[PDB]
Amino acid sequence: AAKIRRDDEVIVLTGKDKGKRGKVKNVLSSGKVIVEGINLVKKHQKPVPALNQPGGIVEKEAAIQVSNVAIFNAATGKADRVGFRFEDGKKVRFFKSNSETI
Amino acid sequence: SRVCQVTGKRPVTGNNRSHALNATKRRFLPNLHSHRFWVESEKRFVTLRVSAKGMRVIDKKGIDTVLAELRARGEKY
Amino acid sequence: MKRTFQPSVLKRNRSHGFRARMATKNGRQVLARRRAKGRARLTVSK
Amino acid sequence: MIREERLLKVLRAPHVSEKASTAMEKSNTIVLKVAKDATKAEIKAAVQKLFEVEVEVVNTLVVKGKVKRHGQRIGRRSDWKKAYVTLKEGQNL
Amino acid sequence: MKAKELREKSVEELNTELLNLLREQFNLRMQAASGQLQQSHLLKQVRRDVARVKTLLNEKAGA
Amino acid sequence: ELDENLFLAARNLHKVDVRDATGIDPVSLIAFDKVVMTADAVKQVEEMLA
RNA sequence: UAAGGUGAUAUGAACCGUUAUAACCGGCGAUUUCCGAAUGGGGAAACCCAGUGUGUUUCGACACACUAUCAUUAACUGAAUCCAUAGGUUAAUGAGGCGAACCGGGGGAACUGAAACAUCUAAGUACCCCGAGGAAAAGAAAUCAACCGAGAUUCCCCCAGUAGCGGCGAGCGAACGGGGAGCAGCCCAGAGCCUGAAUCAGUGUGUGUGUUAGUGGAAGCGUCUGGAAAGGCGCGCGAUACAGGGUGACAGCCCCGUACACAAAAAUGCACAUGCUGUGAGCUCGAUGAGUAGGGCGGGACACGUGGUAUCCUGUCUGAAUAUGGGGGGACCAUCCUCCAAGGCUAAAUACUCCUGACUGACCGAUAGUGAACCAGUACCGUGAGGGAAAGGCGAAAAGAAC
Repeated sequence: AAKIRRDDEVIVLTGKDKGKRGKVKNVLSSGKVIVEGINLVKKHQKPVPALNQPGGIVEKEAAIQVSNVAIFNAATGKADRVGFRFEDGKKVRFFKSNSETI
Repeated sequence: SRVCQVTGKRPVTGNNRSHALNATKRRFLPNLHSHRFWVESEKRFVTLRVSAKGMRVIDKKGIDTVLAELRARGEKY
Repeated sequence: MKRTFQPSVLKRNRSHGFRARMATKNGRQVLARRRAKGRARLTVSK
Repeated sequence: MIREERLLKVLRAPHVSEKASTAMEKSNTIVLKVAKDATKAEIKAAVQKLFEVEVEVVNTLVVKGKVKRHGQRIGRRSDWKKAYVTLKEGQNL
Repeated sequence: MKAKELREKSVEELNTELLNLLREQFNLRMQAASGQLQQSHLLKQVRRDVARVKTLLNEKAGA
Repeated sequence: ELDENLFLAARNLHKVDVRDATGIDPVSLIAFDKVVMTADAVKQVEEMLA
């Protein structure tokens, strides 16, 4: 079963700035997630064909690896491993850490 | 082809082996002459692939038994 | 000079075209060796 | 009786041509696409049943397929039928 | 449209092509050239369902 | 000794394997440190080496 | 089975949504244009052009079903010729073409080795053609043996570089017998008694055994160094799982993978039980293997160059007996032993790897390893068959061109 997708928030493990709940703006078929309120990239972009404009940059949020981010545990402000399909009843995520959702 | 069908013979390899004893080929070929018959098993006359000293076998087996064997060998008469 | 090779494809098609090879025993083997090499120019000649 | 309506695989989308798209495209002549398999034998009656109008003259051609695009190895247009059709009135849905 | 109808006989389902879809089947040809229909569901609904009656017409010679 | 179930593992712990007295190997007697051969296995091995 | 998706490069309108067939994927079906086996018939490959059968005139031939060929079997039609046959036709059954290797047959070399060359050898090998099963092929004693016994075949280790052949040279090399892997046996040359019993086959179904589409699978943090930790410090947590790929420096605790546990409406390899449908066991009395065997002439193959040449085969000659009979025991004679030819089926140990699944490297790392890790059997060379290149790894991230 696949991890992260787009509905959950992440705590971040990769070499980017940490200490905030990364909100997933979009998910990519390249194995990456785009997270809001975490990091920025400059990008000035190609100028328009006519003719004189002011200076300005795009300043947009960065994509990071979907395999080095871990989801927020909704209990102690940290990240936790979750597990798949609980041992009793309906088909649901195991939520190993405290056995509770959201 | 060089096939006689009645005695089933085929050409065979063979070496010359005559003086001055060279290892050259010579071969051996059997005979085929073909012949017309009355058989009584048919209202018509028939021609069969047969050979010299091979018609001697028809006297052993009986003409209707050779007519049936050449039929089992796919012959056209 | 003339390098033994004229402009005419009718002279090629009648020997090396698909119908000129697929109908002959050895030409239908050229087509099999072409396929066995992986060569895209299977017979051309048109 | 006689024929079924499967004959009516006739005429495709309009295209641009200086012979039509300048002053004639809603009053005399229009340049159309044509399917890879379609009649040239009953085309005068096929339009009379599918579009319910009459055509006086129509010729079909291909000119040439271009091959020089997106190369890499160069991509082709192929031959496909185009027709110079005298429908004299416009049709859009 | 169904693709299987047990003992209901397919000889009466050819009418779906020869009369009931008639004068609307493929009608966007020549009359629309933009691709801008704004009914991207309808263009998917006028596809594949007409093939299920063709899967059912496999047994049409039965009596 | 050799058990009905307990004849395999530890392995992933590194420099370890579980082994019985049948075909006792000389590498197990030098390629490691203080072997856990028992006060009864020393009697079993004497009967396998004669 | 999941919320992003209508393939991708490529976005987006519109719409399906985010449960009820959004999207994707597996079993087993429906299909699969035109050229190609190619198969109505024909051509300058994808084009053109016909026939029989069914239905019909809204009215210059549609639109569905079928038509190539060999043999076998079945049914039409049909001369000289009365019957008959030859000729003219249709259809089902098996084949057809493309493979990789294994496998049965047909034709069949020469460089070479003999420091040359003719016999010998290269070799029934290559090559070209054909056939055919999942294996082929082999087999159920006229076999071997040695006066004692074995009791169908196949392969492996031996027997043995021995017995032996040979310009006696170069080469070539048994057979008996032994160790092992492995081992149900059976039908015809006809027709009775009495039955459908032995032993199978096809498909269905049940059951076992294997492989499946698919789902689950244990633990960690902060601080420090730095661009950033998987490393240091503080020490904890887990392990059938610290193989492998890694990831921003060295990860068991982040991800994928691994050791492990489950699962299949249903398919399919193997083996039994069993219904249906073909098959049909025993005993008795007949029938009992003939242009064959024995033996000449000339050769081939057998280790064996015809020799003391049996054996196996036969162009050619001669040609039986058929149980006071007949083969063999490496010429021949005798005795004795040992078998009963001239008819088929057939276990398993064995061969190979297109293919499926699991998996590995004291092997190579882009002048290597395949010619090819990449729009490479492409570019390119040649009339052509055929021959055939150059080309790999930014960074954590385009953050990559505002003004």
